Amino acid sequence: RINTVRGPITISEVGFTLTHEHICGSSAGFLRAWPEFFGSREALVEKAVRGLRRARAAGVRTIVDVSTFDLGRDVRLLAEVSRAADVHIVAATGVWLDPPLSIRMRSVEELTQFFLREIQYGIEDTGIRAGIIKVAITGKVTPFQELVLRAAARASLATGVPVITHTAGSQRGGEQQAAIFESEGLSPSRVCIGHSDETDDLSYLTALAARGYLIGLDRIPHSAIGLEDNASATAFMGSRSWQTRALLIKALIDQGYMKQILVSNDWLFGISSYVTNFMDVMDSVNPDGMAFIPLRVIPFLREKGIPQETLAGITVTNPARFLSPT
Amino acid sequence: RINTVRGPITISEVGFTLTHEHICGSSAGFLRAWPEFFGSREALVEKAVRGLRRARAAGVRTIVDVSTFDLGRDVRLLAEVSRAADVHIVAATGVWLDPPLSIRMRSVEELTQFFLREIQYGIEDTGIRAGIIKVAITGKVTPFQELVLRAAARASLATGVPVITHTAGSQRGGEQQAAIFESEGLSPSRVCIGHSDETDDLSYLTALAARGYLIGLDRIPHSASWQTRALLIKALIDQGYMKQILVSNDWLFGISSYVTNFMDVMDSVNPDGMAFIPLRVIPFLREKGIPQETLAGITVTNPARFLSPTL
Ligand SMILES: [Cl-]
Ligand SMILES: [Cl-]
Repeated sequence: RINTVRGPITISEVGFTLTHEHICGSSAGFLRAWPEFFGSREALVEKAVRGLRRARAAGVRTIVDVSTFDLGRDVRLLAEVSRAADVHIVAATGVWLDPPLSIRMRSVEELTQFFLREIQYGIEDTGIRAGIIKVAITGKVTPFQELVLRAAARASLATGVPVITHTAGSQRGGEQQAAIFESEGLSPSRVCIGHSDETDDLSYLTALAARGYLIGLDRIPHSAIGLEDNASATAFMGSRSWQTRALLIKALIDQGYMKQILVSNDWLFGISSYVTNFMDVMDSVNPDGMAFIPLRVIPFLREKGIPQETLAGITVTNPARFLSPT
Repeated sequence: RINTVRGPITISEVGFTLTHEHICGSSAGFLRAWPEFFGSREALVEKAVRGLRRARAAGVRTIVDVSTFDLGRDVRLLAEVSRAADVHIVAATGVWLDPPLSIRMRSVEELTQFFLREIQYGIEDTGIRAGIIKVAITGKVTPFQELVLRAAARASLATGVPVITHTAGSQRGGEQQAAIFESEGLSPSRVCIGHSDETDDLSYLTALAARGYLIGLDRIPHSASWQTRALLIKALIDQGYMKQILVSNDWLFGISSYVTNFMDVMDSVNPDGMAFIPLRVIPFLREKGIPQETLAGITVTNPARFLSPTL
């Protein structure tokens, strides 16, 4: 069974899944300390409920919120929004790119114990258990990031929950992450190399898929095309069109790796970890929010000739296989 | 009146005050996410209550917990420990040395609003209002630290609450901070230049004191000698600056922001904890001939004048 912020669900209940999302991108404790940065907590909840309900109308049944402790994960927020939108949310453990000292001073053994607490016992005092481990790296894996990857591998092996990654500031990092994961004996079928739609290097994508990794083509709506005079948008969202990202889905299908593909928007309903009012910039690029995948990318791939049951396999079957602990 | 984690108190209730302390040195949300790092939340509470009760029995009536959001300040922990030990605790706003992105991406105007929120409205959803602003800087003030210092001055100017600082990685640095504070129009009498016992340059400290800054001699037991640091108190008294001295331990009862089990190292060096100032430093100064009344001025009068909001 798969643990969600409302409790455990069966594989049949997962449905159409977005595998790389967030309710809010923040920092530990920040939403509780300065909710007015988001207007108010109540406003953020309203926005996320409206957005998740729109995604639900368009067919979404589950999202994976990959927010870690250091990205400000507030599981009580996740649960409130999941319940009011009536959309399943899987919560994450792990470490993103902004660990505070209390995290980045820890050893691999200590990190392993922290992840196991959040998966096996619960997050904070809530009893809500994580269903995925998120890890993020920078171009060249730092010593501390290698400790995070090894601890993630150890926690996945103990619990069966999967690991999802991404690399910042580099269009490729999967080969370096995969080498660490395999040195710990982790099966590639437990790992999603996230944000792989940041590159057009098909050789790199196919070789990872061929080893059994999941390929997260999961920032599809992120494009600053038309926002050239806004340098902060270009840096965060890139200069490649959503179509260019989506066609990587077609390319991996066409090479026989339909079962290795996971798709998402990498959206959120508030963000404080970047420049002020960046939420408004993202919203102006993609008014559809989390509904971008079902409403625009799916029809786009159908128009290019991909059969509907292959798309159903990518959006339903693959994420259920990935999330189910094994 | 002075805001504490149990509400406002009058100056006369403040009493003997330790001006630079912590209950827990951590990171935002960490005690809530991994209480087992400290054994348990219950174990940290019991340790802190015992330690504060020991300090109270040695004469302490108030501590200033200078822990900021990014040092893991948990005002509900502070309120629980304050009530159990019957020691007043003043909580802090500001920014320490480990701001997360949601803080260090912010402008001076945004940081000002955040500090004002914590002073004027309350911390998180608790209604507990900060009574001091803490700012930490490193050797050569960074552009971000300068924004923090200016936001601190602006919040102080709007509320009357004082500012305490310190420079990590150097034995001086007060002049850098003073220049920024004065450029904002902040009175030196609202500012304590903390960790000033880390230098032996007596002429540097005397010059700051003559400009009206408070001098925080507040890491005395971290000589790991403490007597030499404590003689700086007598030296500043002899220069005529008794009214400008604040003394403390810079102690805590748990710490996760450094190496694992550093708390055990600290406890082995200073088993007196927060009672080190009243049990060791005060008798040392009296034995060196400082009158009782001068010691009461430093430990009672100066902190109340500093903490009392003064616009
Ligand atoms: Cl992320
Ligand atoms: Cl501090």
